[PDB]
Amino acid sequence: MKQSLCSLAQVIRSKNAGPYELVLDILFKTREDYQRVKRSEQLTPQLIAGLYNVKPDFIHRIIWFDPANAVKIVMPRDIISGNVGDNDVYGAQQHAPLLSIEFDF
Amino acid sequence: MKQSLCSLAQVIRSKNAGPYELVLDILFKTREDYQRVKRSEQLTPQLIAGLYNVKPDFIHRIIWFDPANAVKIVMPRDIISGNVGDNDVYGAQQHAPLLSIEFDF
Amino acid sequence: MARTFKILSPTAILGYGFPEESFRKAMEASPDLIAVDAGSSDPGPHYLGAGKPFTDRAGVKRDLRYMIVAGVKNNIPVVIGTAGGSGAAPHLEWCRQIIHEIAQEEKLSFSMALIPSDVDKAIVHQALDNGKITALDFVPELTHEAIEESTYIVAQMGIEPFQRALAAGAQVVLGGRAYDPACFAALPIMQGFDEGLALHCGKILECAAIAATPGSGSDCAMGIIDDSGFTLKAFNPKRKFTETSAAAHTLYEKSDPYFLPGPGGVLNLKGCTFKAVNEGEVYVSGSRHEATPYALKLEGARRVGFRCLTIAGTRDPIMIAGIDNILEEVQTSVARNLSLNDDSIRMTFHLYGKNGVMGNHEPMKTAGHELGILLDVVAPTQDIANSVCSLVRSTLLHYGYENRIATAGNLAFPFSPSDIQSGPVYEFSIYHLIEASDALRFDFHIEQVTPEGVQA
Amino acid sequence: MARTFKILSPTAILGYGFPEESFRKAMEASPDLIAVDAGSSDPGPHYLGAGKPFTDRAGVKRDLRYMIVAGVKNNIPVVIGTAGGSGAAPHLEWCRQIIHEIAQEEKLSFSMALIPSDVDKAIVHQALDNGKITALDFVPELTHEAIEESTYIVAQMGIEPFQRALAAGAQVVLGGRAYDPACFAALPIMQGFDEGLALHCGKILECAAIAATPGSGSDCAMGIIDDSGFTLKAFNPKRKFTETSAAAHTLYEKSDPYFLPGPGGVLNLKGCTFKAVNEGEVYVSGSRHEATPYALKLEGARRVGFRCLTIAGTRDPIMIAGIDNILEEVQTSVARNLSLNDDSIRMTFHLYGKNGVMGNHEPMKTAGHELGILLDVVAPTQDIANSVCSLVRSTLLHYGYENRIATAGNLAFPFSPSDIQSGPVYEFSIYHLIEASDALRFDFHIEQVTPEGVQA
Ligand SMILES: Nc1ncnc2c1ncn2[C@@H]1O[C@H](COP(=O)(O)OP(=O)(O)O)[C@@H](O)[C@H]1O
Ligand SMILES: Nc1ncnc2c1ncn2[C@@H]1O[C@H](COP(=O)(O)OP(=O)(O)O)[C@@H](O)[C@H]1O
Ligand SMILES: [Cl-]
Ligand SMILES: [Mg+2]
Ligand SMILES: [Mg+2]
Ligand SMILES: [Mg+2]
Ligand SMILES: [Mg+2]
Repeated sequence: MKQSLCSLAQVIRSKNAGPYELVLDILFKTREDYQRVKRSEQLTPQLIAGLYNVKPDFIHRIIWFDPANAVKIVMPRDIISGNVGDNDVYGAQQHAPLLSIEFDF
Repeated sequence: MKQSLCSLAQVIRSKNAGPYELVLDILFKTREDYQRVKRSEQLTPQLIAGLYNVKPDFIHRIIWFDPANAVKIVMPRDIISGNVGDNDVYGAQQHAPLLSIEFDF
Repeated sequence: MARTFKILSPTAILGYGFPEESFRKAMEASPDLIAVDAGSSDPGPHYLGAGKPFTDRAGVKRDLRYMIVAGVKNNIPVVIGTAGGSGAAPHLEWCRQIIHEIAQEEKLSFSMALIPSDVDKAIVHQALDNGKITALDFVPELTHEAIEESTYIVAQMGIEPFQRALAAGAQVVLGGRAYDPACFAALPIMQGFDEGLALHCGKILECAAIAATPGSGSDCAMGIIDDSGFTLKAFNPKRKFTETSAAAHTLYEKSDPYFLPGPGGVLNLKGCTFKAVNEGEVYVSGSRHEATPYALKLEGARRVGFRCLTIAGTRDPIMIAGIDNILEEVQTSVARNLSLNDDSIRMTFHLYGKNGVMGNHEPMKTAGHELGILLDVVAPTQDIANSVCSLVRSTLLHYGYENRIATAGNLAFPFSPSDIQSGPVYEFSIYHLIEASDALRFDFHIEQVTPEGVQA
Repeated sequence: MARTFKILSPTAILGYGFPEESFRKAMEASPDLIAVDAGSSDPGPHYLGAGKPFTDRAGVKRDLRYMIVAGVKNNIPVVIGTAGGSGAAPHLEWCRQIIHEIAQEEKLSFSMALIPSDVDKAIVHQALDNGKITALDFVPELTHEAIEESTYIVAQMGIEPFQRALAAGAQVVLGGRAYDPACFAALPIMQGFDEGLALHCGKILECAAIAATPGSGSDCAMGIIDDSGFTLKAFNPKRKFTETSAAAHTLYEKSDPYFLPGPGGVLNLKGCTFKAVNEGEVYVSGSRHEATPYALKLEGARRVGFRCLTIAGTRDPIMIAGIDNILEEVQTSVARNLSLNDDSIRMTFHLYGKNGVMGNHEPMKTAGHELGILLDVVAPTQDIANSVCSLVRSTLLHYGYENRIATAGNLAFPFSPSDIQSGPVYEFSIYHLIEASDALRFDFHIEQVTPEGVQA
């Protein structure tokens, strides 16, 4: 069987990092779960890009923050916060695609 | 034989009749089908009231307009058009419960 | 009368527009009358109460340019009911100024009749005490306080005021609040065509091509009245009149399709027939009219407070599933923080995607993957409405609901600023019949419009 | 010499509120500083650009009354960053007047420092030409035109201006736009506490109880800095700090949790640790601060047009299924009817219940039973935005979509009027670093507030 991200994470969320960037934070329930996800090499830009309907090179960084058993995904907002046509000025409700993630482990 | 109202009706709609009343119009493609529905006595205030989550006595009138092969259901609006708390000032999108109606012929 | 009378209705409400080609083709049919409804009560009480149009000035001016140029060029009267959306004095003056601008831009000169429908409060007060007011179905009993606290009060005129203006030679007739069929029917009736058929034809034409199929609120229709019935047609190959579309519009917005009441009588449609004719046209026959003691319907609205609102989406399934309780907890939190002890503050939520349209009557009890959360606060002052709306917004934004995993914020706002001050809120206060009297007579005034303004 | 420094953060943004009991319990801990963030760029560019608050005046006043009464009564400094939501000159003045009113009503006298953050356009023009401007990640290169067309331009101050005001004796420090951790860290740093610990503590405290769990934008938090770390606590038995909640707020709103840049240096968090201690508290250690050449972040916005919007639901499954094509056809109709010819007229739809929140990134491709249709038009003038929005609204209301059976109208409006004019629209225009210079030095000025005002 596969392990869902939801079963492993305490926090799965989005927010702006300034008007030009969207960050996704995942904080894991335990260090062991964080290390097994990190070791698996399954949380890739290709995976995130496909979930968000963006090209992999649109994902700017995936940062593995060891002190907090956390991963931060950073991508460019394709609509600057507050620009005409925006959907989410604060960048606060863009996390849902991450909820479908399952790890093959 | 179960037969859906949708398969028989050219028009199924709501609109205000002034600020205080909601009317539901059902117009049939054929006189043959209108008469079959009318003579079946299955389109009752009890049926409509249950579909709309109101008491049978809330239904004011069901009017069988033979020259148009049409039936009109009349109810008071429980929120006067434009009152604080309204959901549909023109009364234009209150028809959906009728779409589930099935007759037995 | 003799042979036929052709009525062109260009659009459902003046200002909604229409294809230029449809209007051109309609004019090639040589109408005897260009008539249009310019207003309605459906858009709610704000427009009458605040004296504002629900239609667009540029749209109204655009549509009227076509109509007035055509009417004046071909000696066809142009008749408009419920000028300016609601047909009170400010709505009538608003449309009158548009027409002056058209005459100055197109270098036209014509006579224009204005027919106000405003009713002074003293007349209504006196009629109430004299037993001459009757509430319509489900309308509360009128009180003196309701009269006094209303703003503009108007009466829906019937055919007779239009006829007097037309008989005096008016080339354009700009009526205040009017019974919709009367705009269309007044002229053919004074020329000898049957009152029942003319009024029924006016009813079916009242929204132009909404009576055709597929419908449009922005396309032309014509009724051709003869001595035995009337023929209905559109001027767009994409649209047709059918027995169902024409009968649908007889039922449109009425509480009894057999009996349509208005000022001076009731249309009795028990003996009607709708019959497809030609290609894409319908012939209607058998309509009749029953005179009644003459009475007029009054409309009025009153101010009830001020509104501030915000809109924002949520995409989180835990928040969506728990949303009803979350909103209750947010309201409790705000009441405590601002020490709100006012029963006259009203907070309303619309949860689009679950029950925003039907409220308690929505049959589906579960939302999908997304909700649009619309919040509005109505309070006695704009400042209070703003304060409550702002605190609900920021409290909901960061509310720590049970099992939350998306912990940086709960709401996707489309706009900066997130809160929108929408201003005064009105509610209907008068919707009542009044017995006709000399004091309620609608009198016309004709002015001569020229390219340089009104000329004495 | 004190071995600990206690910082009370009352609420996430000044004005968001907090339970009176939480603040009372926090004061019992005898803080050495009451500090709060009053502003943010997250609410979007309207607030800086138009000079307006995203918080509520009554809410800000309610919150400040607790804080200033407590600070003056206990000789505890009160430090506020990004006064008035955005921290430009009008926002600073707005918050300043609120404080004067509190002093009058509470019969208090105290010294207050004002630290403006406004930057004259000439300084930014000169810095651009001199090569002293750097764009942050993904920000467009700055141009002279963008500088000239912005309105208020502000620089985010660091600890140093706060420290100078505090050293001068100010009991209340009201700073303009400011780096959020600096509000909290300035005082302990000048008292000798570790820069890294103090700034990291300020970062975790920047939103008060958003760093606790369950979180709240409207609840209090305290950080206690000692010689070896800092401890975080809440004051609500329903909330607590956990290792995850505190670390989450280290990540909150940042592009790289290992390196948090600000004016004068970078917080290097590679060595940080989070340790649950006692009951519902967390001890944080290992934070390091590394100096960098001093630069300030500038913020600025420019007006791009004017907006009018409408909101309405649809409940019909045929309309919902075909909505995307319907909206394209409605826009085409309106453009032809109004003869539209300006690519600057932008019509935006949000379909709540389908893709209102995520747009083209929404993974779910099918709506449910209901949509909330939010339409907004941004145009070069308010009159054009109002006119296009009106025609889109009435055209969509009566559009004859394929296979339509609900033929009397397509939209459920919650409000009268249906259209809401929302006014000028701004977009960010400056989000760039500028090298420090004498001309960019922040000045403070102290005034003596009394119940009668500020003399002279
Ligand atoms: N004199 C009257 N007597 C009775 N009912 C009237 C009278 N005048 C108006 N009404 C009522 O008000 C309605 C007005 O409809 P209409 O003129 O089509 O207005 P709208 O512009 O709002 O569509 C009529 O259908 C009828 O119910
Ligand atoms: N001097 C600076 N050098 C580099 N980046 C800066 C500087 N000042 C501000 N920033 C950036 O701007 C952000 C401002 O964050 P913060 O002060 O918390 O603002 P907000 O009030 O918008 O929450 C920082 O996290 C950083 O990304
Ligand atoms: Cl303008
Ligand atoms: Mg009308
Ligand atoms: Mg009508
Ligand atoms: Mg801030
Ligand atoms: Mg911040």
